[PDB]
Amino acid sequence: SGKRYPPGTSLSRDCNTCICRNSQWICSNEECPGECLVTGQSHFKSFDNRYFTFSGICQYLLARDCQDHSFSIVIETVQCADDRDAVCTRSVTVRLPGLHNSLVKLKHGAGVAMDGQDVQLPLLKGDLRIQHTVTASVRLSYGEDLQMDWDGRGRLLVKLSPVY
Amino acid sequence: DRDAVCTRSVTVRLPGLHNSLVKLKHGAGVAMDGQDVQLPLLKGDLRIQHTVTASVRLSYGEDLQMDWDGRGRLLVKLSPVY
Amino acid sequence: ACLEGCFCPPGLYMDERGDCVPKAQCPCYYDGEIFQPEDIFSDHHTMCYCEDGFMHCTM
Repeated sequence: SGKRYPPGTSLSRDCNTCICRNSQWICSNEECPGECLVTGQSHFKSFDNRYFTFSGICQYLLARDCQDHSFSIVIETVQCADDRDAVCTRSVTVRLPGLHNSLVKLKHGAGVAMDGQDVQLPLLKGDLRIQHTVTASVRLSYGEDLQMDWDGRGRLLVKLSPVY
Repeated sequence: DRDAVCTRSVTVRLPGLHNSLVKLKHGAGVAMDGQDVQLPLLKGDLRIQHTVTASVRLSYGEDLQMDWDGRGRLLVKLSPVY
Repeated sequence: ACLEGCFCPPGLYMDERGDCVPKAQCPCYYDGEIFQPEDIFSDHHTMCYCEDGFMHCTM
């Protein structure tokens, strides 16, 4: 990045580590977790660090396990101001076939609803934990291979580990 | 003391709806079948909502009321149909 | 009835977060969903918005 380092040093990217030997950083190739992101109006980010935009108004899929069916997430988009080029996120739905085949719903506040029933946070069921983070943002956590973030005013995140 | 026996929690049961099991807890909280619940809770018949935002009030039908069991001041209201 | 407790003056209405507020920033609770005081809002076929506490839907 335009600065020098002596040999034998080991700087660490978020993903993995790299070490200087004979003017050649050696590096590992071990996978590291991805992050799909929704924010702003309609600005997406793929797991592969792509950016793009799609201002559609319907219930779209966002992610899904596709060789088995451990989960499936569904965004719901609406126009969100007077302009036509302003399509923010209202609510996202989550689905776990591994537990009752239930149906979680993050709502436009900091609220959540399991099968129509509003719920106080925290919600320790067997696997999934749902709790506030700063007392202004929800955080789902199914297992150890899944996280989420608030869909109140539309800043949905995910965290998928390399098992997927 | 031994002569001090306050109320902790009361349980309610409605065979007319799922044969469910409501539970008023030592706070102002409620739990249907183990699941904590945000107030209000408009199901078909029974309504549960805060009253002063410091006391729960169940209302099944029009022939039944309740009051807070947090620190133990349970009430009821039964109409003459019973 | 005419109950007893902690209220605040008539110009102020109760917010979820312990304070009470005028009806300018009093949100809407449409379909459970807590919309902020200014949230223009529509599918393809309906048209809806939250003005001052009430949820003004049309078609």
